[PDB]
Amino acid sequence: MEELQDDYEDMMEEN
Repeated sequence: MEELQDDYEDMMEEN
């Protein structure tokens, strides 16, 4: 329900 899941912090963003 959040965006921020579990193989996630804000450095999956780019590719």
